[PDB]
Amino acid sequence: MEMEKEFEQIDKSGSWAAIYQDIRHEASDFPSRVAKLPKNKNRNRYRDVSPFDHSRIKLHQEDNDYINASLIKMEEAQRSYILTQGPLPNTVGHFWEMVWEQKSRGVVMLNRVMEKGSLKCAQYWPQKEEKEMIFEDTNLKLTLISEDIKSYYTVRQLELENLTTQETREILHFHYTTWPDFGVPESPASFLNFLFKVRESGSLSPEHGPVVVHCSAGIGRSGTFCLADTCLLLMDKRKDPSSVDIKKVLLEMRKFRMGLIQTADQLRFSYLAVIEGAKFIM
Ligand SMILES: CCNC(=O)Nc1cc(C)on1
Repeated sequence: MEMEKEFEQIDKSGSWAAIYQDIRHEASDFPSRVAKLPKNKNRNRYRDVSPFDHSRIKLHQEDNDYINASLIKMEEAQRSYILTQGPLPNTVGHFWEMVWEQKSRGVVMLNRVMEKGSLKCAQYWPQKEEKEMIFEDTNLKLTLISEDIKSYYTVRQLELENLTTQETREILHFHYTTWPDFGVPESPASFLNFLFKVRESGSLSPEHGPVVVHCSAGIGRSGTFCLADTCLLLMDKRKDPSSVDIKKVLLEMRKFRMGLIQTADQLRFSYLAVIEGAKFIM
């Protein structure tokens, strides 16, 4: 079926939970043996969210190459994304090592450091220009260059220096700051505006490594971001845009990381975002 009328049909019939459970039943199951090794317990935020072995990002290190991060490679859309958990106190150096080694231009953050009164990720970037951060375990230096605070999101320019080689690179930090503590946004307008700002920066384009996107676990809000982006790109590429099937795209993405889209409300919000977005593109 088309999307917008499939949407109203699920609303009128109140069957979002059944649609979402079907997706959960059909989703791929691949091994995640490296994630579960005892030496990696303090590298995982949640025991039930792990990268598959076949798609995990490897650190370029011989001691321990493990990070909780997955490469999502969308062949028809010609887009790739790295989805990862919010960094932990003992993985902030690994996080920036990955950014460096994978040649990423942008980092997309969809959570606040504290939500619901608890810490959802480490404070992994510097908040003042004159107070830079040094990651001694991976030999990197990170400096805040500029910060632009808007009503729904903040954009930061950062400099990452590899202290071994003295090479430097400019990284863009796109921080969506207004996702509510509970539920999903009432309108997709600010989330779509944010997606378009990431696109306009070059951070999603083939001349760079894959964008790094995270929330707390790296599957819920993060899944919503890449699902909406890929569906809108396919609608521009194909002769028949109404052939784009959001459930099929989601199942393809779940071949590369488990659990993408965590609730039936997140599924409905993803439909809404693609529907509204497709009208603005034209
Ligand atoms: C339908 C032909 N035009 C476009 O698709 N325009 C755009 C704008 C953005 C953004 O994506 N497509």
